[PDB]
Amino acid sequence: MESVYLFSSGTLKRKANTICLETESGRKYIPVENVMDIKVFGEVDLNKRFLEFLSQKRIPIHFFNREGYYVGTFYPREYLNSGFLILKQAEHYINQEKRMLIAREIVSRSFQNMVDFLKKRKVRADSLTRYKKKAEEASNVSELMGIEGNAREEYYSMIDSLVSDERFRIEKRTRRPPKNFANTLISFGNSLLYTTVLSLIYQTHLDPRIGYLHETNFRRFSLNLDIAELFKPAVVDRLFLNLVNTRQINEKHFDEISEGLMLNDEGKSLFVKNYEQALRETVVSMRSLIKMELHKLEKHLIGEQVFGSEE
Amino acid sequence: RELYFQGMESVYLFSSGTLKRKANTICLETESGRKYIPVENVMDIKVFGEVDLNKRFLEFLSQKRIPIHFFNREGYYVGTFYPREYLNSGFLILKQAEHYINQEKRMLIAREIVSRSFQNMVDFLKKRKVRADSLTRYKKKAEEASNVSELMGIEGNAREEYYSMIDSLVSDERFRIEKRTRRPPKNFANTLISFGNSLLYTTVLSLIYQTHLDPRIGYLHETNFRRFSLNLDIAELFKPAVVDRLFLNLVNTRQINEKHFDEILMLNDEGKSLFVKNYEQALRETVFHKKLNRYVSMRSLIKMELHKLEKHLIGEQVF
Repeated sequence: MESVYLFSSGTLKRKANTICLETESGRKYIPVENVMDIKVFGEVDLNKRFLEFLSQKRIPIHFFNREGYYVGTFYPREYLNSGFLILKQAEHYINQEKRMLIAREIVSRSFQNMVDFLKKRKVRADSLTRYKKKAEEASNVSELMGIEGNAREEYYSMIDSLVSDERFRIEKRTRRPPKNFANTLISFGNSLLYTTVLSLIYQTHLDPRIGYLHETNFRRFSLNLDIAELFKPAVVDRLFLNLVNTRQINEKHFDEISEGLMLNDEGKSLFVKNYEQALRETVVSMRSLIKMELHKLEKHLIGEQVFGSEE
Repeated sequence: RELYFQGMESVYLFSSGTLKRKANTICLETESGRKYIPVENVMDIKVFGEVDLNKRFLEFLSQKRIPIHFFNREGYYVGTFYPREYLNSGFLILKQAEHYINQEKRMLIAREIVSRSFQNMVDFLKKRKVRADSLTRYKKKAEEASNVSELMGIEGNAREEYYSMIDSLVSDERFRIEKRTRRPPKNFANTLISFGNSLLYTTVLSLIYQTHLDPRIGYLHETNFRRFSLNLDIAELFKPAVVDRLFLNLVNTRQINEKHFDEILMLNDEGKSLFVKNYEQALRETVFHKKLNRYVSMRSLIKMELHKLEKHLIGEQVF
């Protein structure tokens, strides 16, 4: 299935069966047949009937503001409903041991994906081992989240080595507004990935509001944040290195506005193009891989294909 | 001022118009007036009308961490706009799993369903001058059951006995229920009861989506690979007052009769429309509730029962 990006401003409405964007120039027609989700970077007006249409065609829509920051998602009514699996997803959260199992699995796979990302490029990863060891010794999920963060930070280091352009380095991790080039790209890519995983969760019986590594408070989607940790090297990080090495993205692609950096229309479309094609890549697609690990979680929640060992 | 409400607020918008951001507050622009909605105490917005909005308005709600839920004409839930981060939604899914996997807590909730279902059955029969005493044995069995599976069985059997008593109110025997089981016989009455029940199930479901409850976890019914359970549980309470009252009234006044059915056995489109309109009329019909000492619509009664479960789940006013 395909992911639709709208950078142009206009009005969203269903035409017959299709989505139409009416701009101040002309009409853009996008067919819904193959569409899994929509990402809106432009300024758009829409009505509820348009949302009802998206809901019936099972297409979520993600909204980004002009600075390129993710504001939120319209999540359609779930068409995949399973009492048992939802029950299992929740009892696996409220059970402290079961929750720890899943969370540790998430972290463990994140670390290995980081480590082979680095080894694939013939970079010595030899650190992160202390973070891996600190991860096994942890007694609770919260400490695990902090360890995962410090490991990612250290791994972002060992990345920058292999970026020539100095000033195009991560330095240290910046939010909320990215304070330089690298983080702007990394934050944007991560965002695209969060929404991607989110759209994919919608294609399963899982509820995106219950995560494991990231605590479930009901202030946000969690599960998509958890799963995204696995795929950050393969999608975002390879994209970042590939993009900055070929100099396809340059200083012309950032705007000094906003007390920090934004990614412009400019690099947004370029980023989106490369990012997307990164999702079609195959041994099965990257996007199918994300769905597969979601499936693997579901198999786990109901007792098939356990993580770790039977105790 | 008389009453006071403690917590944040759910804004229900039934009016059509345009949703817009002006001040640090938002407004609905219809023709004629502007309806101003202060956001300060609002945790979420539920839109039943036909509304226009843009991304700038969504950016505002996102900044205020206020999600907005969308519902269609009939009030069925289409979807929600969730901000990146939003105010605590009070979503009860974890509390629900917790009272399901604990057999004592599950029993307590299921026993509540059965208890009320039985009393509603008895009241319906006594209002119509029919003997309800046969049902007493099932009430006692329900009380002595220590397993939920046993409890669903007892409730079903009670229902079937109840249905046999309902048949004494039916003049035309072509329209008698005879026996209704888990696989109902093919005849006029069971075609109606099945149809009415399905409508009720959908009604309870859409109302649950307007709450903090998740419909996929039930209590009296096993939570299994079935799509929705909780709606089935709650519907057990309202089957007499909505479905059964409607069934009797329609077949005895011949509003529904043999001209409304086809063998390929199903209710034809005219028979469906007549039933649906009357059904939708039933949900608006008001009955006396002595506990509040007022009259409420049946839709409110269902709403209230859902809120009762909500309060039970969080420990406030446990059953």
